[PDB]
Amino acid sequence: NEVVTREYTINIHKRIHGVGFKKRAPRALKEIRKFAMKEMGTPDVRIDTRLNKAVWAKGIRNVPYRIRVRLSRKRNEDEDSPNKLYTLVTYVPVTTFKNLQTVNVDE
Amino acid sequence: SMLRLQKRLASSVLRCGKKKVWLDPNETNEIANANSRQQIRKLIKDGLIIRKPVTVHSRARCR
Amino acid sequence: VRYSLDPENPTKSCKSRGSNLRVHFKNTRETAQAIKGMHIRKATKYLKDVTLQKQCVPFRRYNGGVGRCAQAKQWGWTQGRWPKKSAEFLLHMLKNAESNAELKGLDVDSLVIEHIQVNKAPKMRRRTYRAHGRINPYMSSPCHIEMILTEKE
Amino acid sequence: AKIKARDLRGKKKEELLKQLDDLKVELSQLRVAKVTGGAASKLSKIRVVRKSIARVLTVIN
Amino acid sequence: SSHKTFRIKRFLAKKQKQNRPIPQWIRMKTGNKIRYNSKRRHWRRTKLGL
Amino acid sequence: QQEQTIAEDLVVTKYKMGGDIANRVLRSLVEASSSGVSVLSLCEKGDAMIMEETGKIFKKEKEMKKGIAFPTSISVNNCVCHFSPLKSDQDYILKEGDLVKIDLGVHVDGFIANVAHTFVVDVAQGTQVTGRKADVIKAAHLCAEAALRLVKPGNQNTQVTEAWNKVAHSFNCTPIEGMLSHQLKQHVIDGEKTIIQNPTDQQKKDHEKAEFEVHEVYAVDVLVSSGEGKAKDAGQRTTIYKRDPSKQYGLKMKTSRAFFSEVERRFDAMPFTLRAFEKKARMGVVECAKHELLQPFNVLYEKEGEFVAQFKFTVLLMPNGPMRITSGPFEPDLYKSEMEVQDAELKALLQSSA
Amino acid sequence: VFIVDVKANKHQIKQAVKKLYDIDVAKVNTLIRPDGEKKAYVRLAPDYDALDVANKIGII
RNA sequence: CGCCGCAGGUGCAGAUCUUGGUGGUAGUAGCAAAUAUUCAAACGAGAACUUUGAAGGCCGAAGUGGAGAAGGGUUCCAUGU
Ligand SMILES: [Mg+2]
Ligand SMILES: [Mg+2]
Ligand SMILES: [Mg+2]
Ligand SMILES: [Mg+2]
Ligand SMILES: [Mg+2]
Ligand SMILES: [Mg+2]
Ligand SMILES: [Mg+2]
Ligand SMILES: [Mg+2]
Ligand SMILES: [Mg+2]
Ligand SMILES: [Mg+2]
Ligand SMILES: [Mg+2]
Ligand SMILES: [Mg+2]
Ligand SMILES: [Mg+2]
Repeated sequence: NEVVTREYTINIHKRIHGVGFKKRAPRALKEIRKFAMKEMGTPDVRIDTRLNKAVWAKGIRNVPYRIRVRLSRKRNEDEDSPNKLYTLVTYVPVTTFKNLQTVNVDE
Repeated sequence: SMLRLQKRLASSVLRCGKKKVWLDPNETNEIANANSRQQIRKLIKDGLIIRKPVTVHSRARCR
Repeated sequence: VRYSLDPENPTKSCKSRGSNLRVHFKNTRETAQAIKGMHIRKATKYLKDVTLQKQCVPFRRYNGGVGRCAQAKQWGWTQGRWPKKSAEFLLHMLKNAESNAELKGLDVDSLVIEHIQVNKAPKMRRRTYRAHGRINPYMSSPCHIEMILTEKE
Repeated sequence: AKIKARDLRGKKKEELLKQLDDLKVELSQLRVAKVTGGAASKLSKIRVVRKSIARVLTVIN
Repeated sequence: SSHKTFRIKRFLAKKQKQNRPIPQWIRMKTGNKIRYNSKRRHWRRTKLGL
Repeated sequence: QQEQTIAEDLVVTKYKMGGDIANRVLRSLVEASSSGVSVLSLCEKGDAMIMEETGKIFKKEKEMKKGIAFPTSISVNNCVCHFSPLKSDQDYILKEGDLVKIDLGVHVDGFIANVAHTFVVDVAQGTQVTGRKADVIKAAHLCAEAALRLVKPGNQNTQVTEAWNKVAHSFNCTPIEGMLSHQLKQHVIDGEKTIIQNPTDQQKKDHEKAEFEVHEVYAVDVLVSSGEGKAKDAGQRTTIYKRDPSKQYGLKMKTSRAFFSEVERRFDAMPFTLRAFEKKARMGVVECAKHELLQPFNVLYEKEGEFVAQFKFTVLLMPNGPMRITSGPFEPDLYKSEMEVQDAELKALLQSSA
Repeated sequence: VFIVDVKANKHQIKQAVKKLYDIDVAKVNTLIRPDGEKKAYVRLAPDYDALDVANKIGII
């Protein structure tokens, strides 16, 4: 199917290692978008504003190490665009990241 | 579309700064028609233009 | 108007032209040399890839200081780039030529770029300010472009 | 319809000044019409009334 | 400045009134030879004499 | 999708009602106008009857807006149309032997029946009207018959204009340059589908090409002068305005705002006259029309001493033959011309009644 | 609101308006515009309606 | 324009010559002083840069704030391109 939705956790720390202070949160958002593209195969990725807020919660350089997100591949059947599907990535608040799998979620 | 005039007028009418003027992001077409301070007042009554509260600076730590 | 290199017979050919286009003449000359002789569909795909930085144009004559890239190896060259503005201007001219072919009633699935030429347009004057109270030019280098497509299959 | 200098010279000061006053109120009305849009006929009448005022004043002087 | 004399204000008014483009019907006249107002003055580029 | 067309019998019946009511008002007006009358009185009277009769009709439904679709407009020997003076304006007194042009429209449920007719006032019993004016009215009525016969799905809108030019040249006159007829639908008097009369290059290149369609109303207008066909303005007040529901602007004056609200309440989209208000209306209208909130209908004047005629009537287009709902009282016995139709095709279309 | 001669003072403007419009005025405010023309705001007496006066003048 | 005479402001590679135009350099140097941006949406052919909203920051009242003098002179304000 292609209206799937899954929950992942992203190692922002691993993808952000080595980046200078004033570019860490912007690079974390670029890395989240790249992760969504690699996972769902759709160029059009919409970052949720709540997820952006979560990335920027601790400032520009002290980005959280892990972020639990949910990727929902949806249909772009609302306009004429080259991309038929888009992936909307939202924020999933968790208390701990231990033993957290990639899980298929229901609608 | 472009609401620079409306933000200026609302700041003047509400007697705050443009920092505190909140224009409804969804009623953009309705706000864009307001080319007068009386229309700004009408939008303020209707709640499409809202004066945001002062950013909190607490003196509890000092006390 | 007077093109250079009139076609062998102007029944299976179509023409497109542009004057005083604000693109760099050197970049556009290299891009035009890249797409010269291509089939029209291949040239459109190539120009879109140049815009996406998936294929490069090789800078053969105007290559002073131009960097190296892996995609220049498709050509017999070392220095290549991805002129986005030149690719877009040439894509627009190609679409205009294809519409002209539609108007002339000659089928566009067989069109091949048989002639393409980039000339220097009159320069445009702007100003820059230098160290000791001095003024230097800041010229633009626009270009005329002309192209002739021909059926061959 | 226009006034001429040759048929103004037989008239006296009172009616010459009356003619001048009529032309002046006409010119003021024409200027009002000029600023409120008006029409091409009323815009072209401005020069005619101005020359008539000049003609009457020349005869008086 | 805000404080100005009547003569200065009137001079500025004349320089204001003559800083406008040519009427478009001028170029349709017989033997015109005029294309655009070459005496245009921008406030930031060229400063007035006074 | 929710528009109402002639597919419904109720729509049919109230169109017939609009035609009958416009016809009876015009029939009263043509008799009431005589020598030594005032156009202000005529306009007031034409509105006065229409108001009471539209109020009494459909007394069981008091939710719909019905009444004037086009104000009473009189044009006498020097005006083209859109003429309706206020009380403050100098009135026009009807002399002997004047030909006058009447325009008046009614609306029911937003649907329009709008009719214009030119006739001569104070015609003696047994006399003949003779002159250069005797051909222009007759040519306008021949245009009326031509339009009635030729209005049909499949006949292009560029054919009626050439037929009218042909009959005008056959009568050695010409229509006023640049006049528009329209396709009339619910709550619309200025529809996109336009018919053009005596065009030139600019109006022809700005005009559209279209094919007549089924289940629609037309207001086909013939408006022909006996001189050159050119008109301008003579510095007289514009009295007819219509609210344009497309564009909006924030009115900054209380008088203009109250005037615009009253216009929305009474004449929401239909043309009105400033007589229906005055002191504050004349001030509100300038601010309203500055920002294109009201389309004006300016008074157009021909040359002094010229004669111009007009006919117009809403024709519905049904699949098996169009019908006329508003007709003017024009008789060939009391009105002849010194020249007739010299075109075989024009004879063929005029001799065939609908 | 009128455009007046730049050489006319408030007394002259008041008397001119009174004479050539048959109205009584309360006060005259005066400025000179950036283009050089003098502008006069003539307030009318309470018993005169400036709307009606503007209608008779023809500037509505 | 040729021929017979007449008369010159009569022949250019240079003068760090005069004026005008054009090259290589060269798609090069460079667009690095004052911490910093990001997400979504709207308008739009087109958005790193416009507008709105959300977030993260800065000026930190000797301000990147609010008002004036001198000077400028319409830059002010709407609408449109
Ligand atoms: Mg180099
Ligand atoms: Mg380098
Ligand atoms: Mg510099
Ligand atoms: Mg300097
Ligand atoms: Mg300066
Ligand atoms: Mg003063
Ligand atoms: Mg010499
Ligand atoms: Mg030399
Ligand atoms: Mg030498
Ligand atoms: Mg470089
Ligand atoms: Mg740099
Ligand atoms: Mg700080
Ligand atoms: Mg300050």
